[PDB]
Amino acid sequence: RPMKSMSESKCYKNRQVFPQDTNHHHTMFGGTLMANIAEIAAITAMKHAGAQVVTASTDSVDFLKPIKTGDILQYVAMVSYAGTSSMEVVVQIRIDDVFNNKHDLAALSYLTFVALDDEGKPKHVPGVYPEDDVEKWFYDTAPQRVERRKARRIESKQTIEYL
Amino acid sequence: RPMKSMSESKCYKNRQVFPQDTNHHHTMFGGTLMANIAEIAAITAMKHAGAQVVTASTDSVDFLKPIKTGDILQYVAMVSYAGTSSMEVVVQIRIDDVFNNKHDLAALSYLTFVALDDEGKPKHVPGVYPEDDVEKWFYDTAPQRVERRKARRIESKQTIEYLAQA
Amino acid sequence: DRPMKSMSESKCYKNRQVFPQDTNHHHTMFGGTLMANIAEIAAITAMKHAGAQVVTASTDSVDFLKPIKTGDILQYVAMVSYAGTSSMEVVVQIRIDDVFNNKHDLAALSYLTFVALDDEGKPKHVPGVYPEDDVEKWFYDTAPQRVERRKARRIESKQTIEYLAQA
Amino acid sequence: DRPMKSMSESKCYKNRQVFPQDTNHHHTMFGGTLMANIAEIAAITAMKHAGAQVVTASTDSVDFLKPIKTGDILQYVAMVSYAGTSSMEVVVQIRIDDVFNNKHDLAALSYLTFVALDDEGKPKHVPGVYPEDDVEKWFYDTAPQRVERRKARRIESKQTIEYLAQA
Amino acid sequence: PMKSMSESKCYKNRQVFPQDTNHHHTMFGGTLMANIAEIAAITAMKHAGAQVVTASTDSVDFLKPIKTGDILQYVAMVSYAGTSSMEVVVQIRIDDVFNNKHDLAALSYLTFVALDDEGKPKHVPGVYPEDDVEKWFYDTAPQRVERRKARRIESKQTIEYLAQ
Amino acid sequence: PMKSMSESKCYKNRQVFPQDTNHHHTMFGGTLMANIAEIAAITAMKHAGAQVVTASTDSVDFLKPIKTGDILQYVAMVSYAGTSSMEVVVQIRIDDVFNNKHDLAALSYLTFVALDDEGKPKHVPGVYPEDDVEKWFYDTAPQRVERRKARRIESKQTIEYLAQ
Repeated sequence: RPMKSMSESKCYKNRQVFPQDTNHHHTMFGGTLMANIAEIAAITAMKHAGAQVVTASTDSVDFLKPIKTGDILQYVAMVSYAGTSSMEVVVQIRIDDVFNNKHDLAALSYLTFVALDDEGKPKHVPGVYPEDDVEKWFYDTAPQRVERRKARRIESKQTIEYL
Repeated sequence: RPMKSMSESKCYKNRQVFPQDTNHHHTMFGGTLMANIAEIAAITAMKHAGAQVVTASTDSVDFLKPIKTGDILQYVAMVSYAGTSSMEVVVQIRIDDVFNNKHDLAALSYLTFVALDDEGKPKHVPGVYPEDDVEKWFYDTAPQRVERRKARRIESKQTIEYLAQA
Repeated sequence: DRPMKSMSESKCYKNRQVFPQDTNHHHTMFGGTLMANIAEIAAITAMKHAGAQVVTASTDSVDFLKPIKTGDILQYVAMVSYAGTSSMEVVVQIRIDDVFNNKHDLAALSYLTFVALDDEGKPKHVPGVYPEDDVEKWFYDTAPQRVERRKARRIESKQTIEYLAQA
Repeated sequence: DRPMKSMSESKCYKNRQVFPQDTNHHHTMFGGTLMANIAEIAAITAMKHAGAQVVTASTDSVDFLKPIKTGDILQYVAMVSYAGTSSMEVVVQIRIDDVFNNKHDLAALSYLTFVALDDEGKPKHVPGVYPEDDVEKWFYDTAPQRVERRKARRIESKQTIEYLAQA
Repeated sequence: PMKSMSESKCYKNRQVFPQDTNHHHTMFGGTLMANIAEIAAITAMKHAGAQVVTASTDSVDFLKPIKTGDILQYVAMVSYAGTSSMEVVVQIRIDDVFNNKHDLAALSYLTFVALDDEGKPKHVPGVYPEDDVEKWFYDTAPQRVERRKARRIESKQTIEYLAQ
Repeated sequence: PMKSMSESKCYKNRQVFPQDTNHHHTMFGGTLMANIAEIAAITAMKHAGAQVVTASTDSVDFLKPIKTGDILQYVAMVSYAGTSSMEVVVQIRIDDVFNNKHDLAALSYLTFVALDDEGKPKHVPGVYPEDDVEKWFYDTAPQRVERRKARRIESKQTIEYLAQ
């Protein structure tokens, strides 16, 4: 019922790609990218929920452009869907070319968080609303992802129990 | 048409959960788990392809049970589906209780890799087959995941194109 | 400095949670980790502003004002507060972000100086800088005294170097 | 006698690729990084065998047999090759794995000693160990001489400590 | 109670590995400053004989670029001792082992406060120089201390202004 | 041509932080071994006046467990100089600043080979002790070196057995 804009809890992270973050080929390790994604996303989720949160799942990570040593990265995270106690966080990862001022989308990720109280049970969260067109796009496309995620949870119980 | 068992390229990783891998709650940071997952899965994909690989996508990571400091983790990675040039890798993450000989499934992840030749174009990979019941389960359930992953890639393209315009 | 940029144009952010690895024995953030992050974010702001590769000439100061504990959420904000011919003062604010009551407290404050370099590695001219809001105004207005101070300190350092060189 | 465990039962694996951060300037793996990974995998194997918390008593040796380059894929295999009353010798084999030609070469070899501890921090009896194949048999058969040298080295180490306490 | 600058003098020899560098094959500054902070904290603990906290980094001057595979020697000592506070100076040298050379690659000044168990400021011993370089750092300390006190005052003004 | 054990002696003071510890608040053995390798490699380079490679870790003895917040002092020196090879001994002490005490927490012996530009074995200067402790490591070194060479034979047998 109480609502927050997607911008209210929007978090940023600017990082330079150092040799330690890459492979022998000068390409950023996917694991490192995902670690950063998880960090920034968790912070956005805490901001939105105004509470501690736990990562329920990584719903996807798409690697669109290779990231090279010395690149400057901008991570942008915001909530695109608010369930009863849960939040979908969308993270955009862009390559920032400072010499000719271009921004290129290098990766895209969706994660799901659950808000938890002192006691550790699911806490209700505020809803969310977009204010500009990009925000509007992620918001409008949230339902498809939520449906698909539910089906995939079904399949996961089948698999876990088989094991 | 050349084939490999899921066992042939199966890779293991045993790690203990140390304070540096944890958050304020003593729980393992999700990012660290995902980094290790990516690492072990890439190696499995290389073994199978007998070639260099690139991560196309993380199809999912399900966090099923929380992991505490001092837990012993076993990551198992194997190929569950082999397309023409692509591989689905499944990673099981288990908590190994050595005091009570149990393994409990703590996380489950699916990633997609593309094999590349020296020039960097997509390379054909061998097909894959299961030998035991668990391998059989992951192998049999792979097609559903592949169909859904294709639909999701279509929508992802829609989103990318939209951000390109806007 | 005739071409100009606002302090906002090159403003960089960094949101990070304080994990055990970032701490020391006392649950406090190690100063070194803080300074490493500060260096990274400031270097990026300087690159954005200069539109060129940069080198860190000096860390002019880091003031630790409020202790930072594990589980705190930090927000690093970096921006250019002064632009010489080829050099830039970057100011970094480090705030403790309380998400439970939506407050911010300034935990640390840092000033660094960068030089822009062209492909030869020679000093490159940079755009000047101007403030748009009151905080930006504060740092911009107080920058000249810090710059004067940095220029004196450059001399003192060259000397410590020669004195140690002879002996 | 006592309960026994096969060398295979507590066998632990670790597959890791050699990335720039794990390297020295030469593009060769840093010895320290290798020893860290070795110690890590070895402790887990020892824990599995003892079914208890363990402490590292000593690294008995690390032999660097083949240089390791960036992009090499390593397989660490760890197993208990000797079990004393409360102690375990763990042997770690480090192999370079070549996917292109499907061959394995022994790049390093290490022997460590662990002591099992119960909740009190007292030495706990551990199960004995037995081999099932030729490789396991080899490390098992060659264990006594190594255990002997570790013991002598414990003696002289005592000598060194006592000498240094005096001076 | 007094101590010489040498009594608490600490050393640290470290090699510059790829993980410590930037894209330029040059040492990442942040890493340098982390090492500086660490060794300085140790020297401060030895002088104070107590727990310390970093009050400020007063300066870090990057004088020569540092490369991968270079060997660094960090030297830290107390150059000024106030009532409860200590200035630590850190010299960072590139140690050329092929022909016994030392080149000063970086120079840093940090200020620490000693804290007793209550977490309150603890009195520390004063300090005295014994050789020419120790004397140099000692004698030139007052300018740095005055600078530090003024800068703390201005930091308080900034905190006040940012609060509103 | 000769060098004293002190000439190439290297120091390292480091504090034990949570990230360097296992679950019991105790320092991870692996981290210790990494630091030992680093400092020993530097000492070997100074003595040899050349690039070096680690041939073997001859031993690491953990004598005292190391806890969070402890200050460690690593001391490395050459205790033996062969034709092209060097034994380096590393002492790891716990530095108590409250009681001006040093307790030996760990002890390690390593072997290095000096390499020329192309990576062929290079002759190194010999080594000599000047005080009693240096003399002790020097005098006890030959027995350890014989042990190392023998262990190379045993390793040779093991590698060849694995080849079949």
